[PDB]
Amino acid sequence: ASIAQARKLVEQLKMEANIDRIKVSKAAADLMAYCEAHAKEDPLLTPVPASENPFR
Amino acid sequence: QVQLQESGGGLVQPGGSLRLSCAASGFTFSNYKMNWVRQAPGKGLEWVSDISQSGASISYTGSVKGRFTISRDNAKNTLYLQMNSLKPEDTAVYYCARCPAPFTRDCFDVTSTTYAYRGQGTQVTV
Amino acid sequence: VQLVESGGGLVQPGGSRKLSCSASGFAFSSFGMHWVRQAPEKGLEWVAYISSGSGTIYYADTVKGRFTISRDDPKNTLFLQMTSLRSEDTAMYYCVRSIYYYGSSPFDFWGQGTTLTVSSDIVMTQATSSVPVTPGESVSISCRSSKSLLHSNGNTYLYWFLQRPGQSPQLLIYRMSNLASGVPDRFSGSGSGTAFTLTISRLEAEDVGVYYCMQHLEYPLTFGAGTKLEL
Amino acid sequence: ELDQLRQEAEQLKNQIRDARKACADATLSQITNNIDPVGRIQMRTRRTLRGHLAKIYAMHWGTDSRLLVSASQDGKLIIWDSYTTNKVHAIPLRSSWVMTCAYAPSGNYVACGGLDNICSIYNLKTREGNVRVSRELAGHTGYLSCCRFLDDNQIVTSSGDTTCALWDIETGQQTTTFTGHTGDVMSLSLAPDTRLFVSGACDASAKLWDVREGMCRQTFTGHESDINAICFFPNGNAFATGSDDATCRLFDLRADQELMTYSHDNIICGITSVSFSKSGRLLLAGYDDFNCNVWDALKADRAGVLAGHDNRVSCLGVTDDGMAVATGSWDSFLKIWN
Amino acid sequence: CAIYITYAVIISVGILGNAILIKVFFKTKSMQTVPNIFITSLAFGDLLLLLTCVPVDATHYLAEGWLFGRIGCKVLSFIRLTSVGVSVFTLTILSADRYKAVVKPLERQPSNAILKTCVKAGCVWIVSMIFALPEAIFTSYPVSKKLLQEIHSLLCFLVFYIIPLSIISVYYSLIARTLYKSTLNIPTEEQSHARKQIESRKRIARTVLVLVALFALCWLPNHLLYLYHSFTSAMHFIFTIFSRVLAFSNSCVNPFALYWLSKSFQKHFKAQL
Amino acid sequence: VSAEDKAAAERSKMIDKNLREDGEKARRTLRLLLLGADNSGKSTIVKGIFETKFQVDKVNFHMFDVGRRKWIQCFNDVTAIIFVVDSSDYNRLQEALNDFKSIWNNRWLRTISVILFLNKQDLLAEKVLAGKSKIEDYFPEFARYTTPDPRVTRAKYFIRKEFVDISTASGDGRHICYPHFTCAVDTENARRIFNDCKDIILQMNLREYNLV
Ligand SMILES: C=CC(C)(C)[C@H](OC(=O)c1ccco1)c1cc(OC)c2c(NO)ccc(N=O)c2c1OC
Repeated sequence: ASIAQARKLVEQLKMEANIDRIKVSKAAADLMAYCEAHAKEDPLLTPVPASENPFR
Repeated sequence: QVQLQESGGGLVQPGGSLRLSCAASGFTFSNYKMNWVRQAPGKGLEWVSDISQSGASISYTGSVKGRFTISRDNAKNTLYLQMNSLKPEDTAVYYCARCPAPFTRDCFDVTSTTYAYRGQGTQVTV
Repeated sequence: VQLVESGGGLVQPGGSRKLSCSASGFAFSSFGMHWVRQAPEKGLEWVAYISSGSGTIYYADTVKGRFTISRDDPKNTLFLQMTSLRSEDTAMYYCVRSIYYYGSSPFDFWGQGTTLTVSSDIVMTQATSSVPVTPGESVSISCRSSKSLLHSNGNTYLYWFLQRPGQSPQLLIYRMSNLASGVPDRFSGSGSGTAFTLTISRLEAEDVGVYYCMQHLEYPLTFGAGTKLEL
Repeated sequence: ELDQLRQEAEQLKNQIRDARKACADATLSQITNNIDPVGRIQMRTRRTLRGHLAKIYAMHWGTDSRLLVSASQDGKLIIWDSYTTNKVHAIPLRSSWVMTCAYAPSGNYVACGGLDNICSIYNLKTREGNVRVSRELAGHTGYLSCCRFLDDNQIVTSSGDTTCALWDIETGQQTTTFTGHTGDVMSLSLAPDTRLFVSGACDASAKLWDVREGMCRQTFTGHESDINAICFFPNGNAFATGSDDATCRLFDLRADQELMTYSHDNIICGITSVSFSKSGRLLLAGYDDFNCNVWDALKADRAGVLAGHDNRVSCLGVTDDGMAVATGSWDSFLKIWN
Repeated sequence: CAIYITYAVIISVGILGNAILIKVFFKTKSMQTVPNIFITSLAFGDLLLLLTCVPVDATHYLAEGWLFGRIGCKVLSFIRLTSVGVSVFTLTILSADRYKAVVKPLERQPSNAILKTCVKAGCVWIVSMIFALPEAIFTSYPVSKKLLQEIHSLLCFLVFYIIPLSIISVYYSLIARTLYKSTLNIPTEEQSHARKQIESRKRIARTVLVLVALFALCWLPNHLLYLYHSFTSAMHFIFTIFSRVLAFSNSCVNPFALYWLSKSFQKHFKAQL
Repeated sequence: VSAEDKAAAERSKMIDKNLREDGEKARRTLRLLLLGADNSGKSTIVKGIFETKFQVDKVNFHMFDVGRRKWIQCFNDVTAIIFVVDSSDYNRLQEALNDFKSIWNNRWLRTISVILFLNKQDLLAEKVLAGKSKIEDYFPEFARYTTPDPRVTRAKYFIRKEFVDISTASGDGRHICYPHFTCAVDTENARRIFNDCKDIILQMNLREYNLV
């Protein structure tokens, strides 16, 4: 029946509710930090000279 | 989160009238074509009526043609189904079903067993 | 995989002899097949090559115009027709399979070999020819090339083969540093463009034999004289 | 009672929503308001990979960043040497309804699946010089929409029976099954540590699973329709989803909520594929309007368009060192962009 | 000089039609595939024919003997003849290709045959140049032309009006019969999908027969005049100019047929212009 | 390029040639999607995936019966969709009409013609002759419907006209529906499919040749 499904949904929601969450500002700052730290080694973000391009 | 809560059902004598409301949240109501789906006791899902994005194109199943009126209010994100002269065979649970994708006219899987964008449903009995 | 060659034996000078090799245990149609000689008390020598589907055929400068290489894909058979055999074609003829795509390992499997008895290009100098050694002692086998084997695409086409006493050659290292499948991790390859070194960190009783170096940069494939490690 | 269970479920949903609202201080746009704009991003087709005679549903890059495998509805898997456009391998398929393909991190195996409900593992490194099917993984009750190799012996598949599974290719048995989606799971993405993965389904939600344990850790909602694409941020602390409401969204695992929305007013077609750049600064999305857009993931401002396909763009990938973008499409062509 | 207005109008209409056709080819992505290759080859041939026919009117009209050099008036005649040949031959090949498309529809082929059709168009151009090679002398054959002129006239009339007209007529008659017989297989009743196909296919067949008749009636007078001159004023000059006008009138017809038939081409023309 | 690169390119060219021959062989077959329903008898029309092959007039046909918004997109390049409807049962007729409308109006099936097989006409004739079940109860418009045994003829024409109205309400000629009447004993369904597919391909050629 659907009673078991409802119980499983309630248990999953309860398991999901009691977890630790950081502030969204911290997550945004971390994404910014990763993007600025790895920007140099991104060929698509900063195109490489044609000498080192393997798809000339 | 896409949610559709149905209200307005109840018990009414044959030949009576009802009005069903479907308050929608979690999606932009205007771009979607809404439907009305009912499940008779002991039967599968049946498509009853639908209304397009603006309300220009409106269709009904032949069984309820001329007795039920569908309408939507894109300002209040509410879907309606006016009921007139209820019949003994009209008793069922009425689901408010949303089209799977926006800006589209076709609506696959609306009457499926486990459609994801359908409401919990309200019980209309006579 | 299994390559068996037949058709060798005594041949009168100026005569004709046909060598046939039967391939069993692999997709013979997808492999290009080579022929390699080895005169008695001498190193190996590439003879001919037929591509997959017989599209491309090459011969050594010392056999071209007399030897003819052909394959029978439905029968999984490789032939070598020899006409006007003279008194320096006496050798043991090896059939070699080699498939070419990105990352492949050419010259991976070598045939058993059949013996025949009668009566400009890159030179690969292997310098030393015999080096005594004891088991458990690391050995380095050096190599040299007239022309740089490194290509503009970054592949250094040097191949390392080991011929154990009384056995066919076995591929040890492909394209200079790549270690062939089924080869112990002891073997290693190095060298930039002309001076190559073969490293064996630990020497076992099974590592004795003659080690050969081959260039695959240009189609006149050439071998070294060979270094002999003995106990 | 069913009513009491529903009330408890909706109370828990409200509690989770309130916790998410409390955890939100400032949007990602406010934080990245002073960031210098990425500027116009122009990519030109370096290579055009021809040879498929039907629409391409999937592609996957090799870890060497040079070899890629592509799946097409003409029942062929082709492995391309993208540097020289040389067809390394052409693999005939038992079923021509393949809708996913994968390349093992070691490069020894490829996988595929589709309407046959089976994932087939193919051995590329055989002593016979031929590509043969190694294992056939049966057990899914719906079409396979994605598959990703964990190692040479472990693979994760997402199917159309609203389940994701982890397989043991040595014995061909479902080691663990991931359940909870109420719609067809359309794609999955593995974390860099390969301990968690995220799957997007047709219920307009994505879930984060624990491979070792086998239960959903977090559920992310916010999309208005079916989710077709998903991919992890390079650091593994975020992911981006592509759905049928003509929108891409970025979610953060630690914040457990939405971060940014990648939508434009004159885009009404759904997204079929999503992938990040090497640094995560650029987000590339394939659309049904035959085009691919490049999004400044930090600012949600479109950076470029990868126009050049004349049909629906179905697959889209970026090499492991970020040197190229390969987009296959329904016109049976693959293109390498730089 | 009341006839020069018609000459200028016809030349302008043909030039603009071929220009808009080639611009639609080279600008619109949708209208660029294997069938359009022969259409645009024909458009190029038509442009060459019109632009090599206008100089004759410009020079040899009134008290102007020759303007260009002898090499000029030897290259211009060669280009005119090769344009005529390529236009007529591409008409014949287009007729054949359309016949294959319509009467034998299940025998699909064009998926990567762009190179094959390109090399076929190139071969058509080359064979037109070869057939225009006998005109590498000078008016061609000034004197001592009673047998060579006669045989040249006979072979030219045959190759440029009998064989191509026969092929285009037979293929287009077969197309018409096939389309008329296929009209019945359409679901007929239950309109808005069936009657539309019936009307479209009958229109295509009618346009096809009209195309054959227009080609024949347009190209007959010029060959008739050439044959008469090879066998052996006021009224003759008018007849000559009318004959040449009719001969190049069919050129304007080539883009107009595709404009009339395909609604996509109609919309492309209305957008580009 | 090097010797190994030359041999790799030669192998790639061999792969290209084999792919070209495979595509040439596979392009001569016509793929059809069977999209009926339970009680429609779609299996008994032509005498995971239930693939059935038949050939008439030296033309090969491949029919695919999958056993929906997402996996229906794989079948956008099929020659036609074969939709089978059980015309005897009026209860499920509206569900069949809704299914036909959904297939017709789909974004990825908007260029595919549909060969509609209104199956079980004999049972429909028996039902209308019996008179126990009235089409007017399920479809009110049949009461005020007159055709352009007459009762069976008007019942068949009304049933077909419902589907035709659905099909012609949209499309603008990009695809058309080919209605047919089947009794589940008729052996000419393969011929009907072949003729309709030939007409579909003829119209496709006319479109792609700038003739329509
Ligand atoms: C198709 C071939 C014809 C003969 C009709 C051909 O006509 C046209 O191609 C044409 C195109 C547009 C209008 O007409 C043509 C060819 C000729 O050369 C071989 C000459 C010629 N030789 O130097 C001298 C005088 C000609 N008299 O005008 C002349 C000529 O016209 C009759």
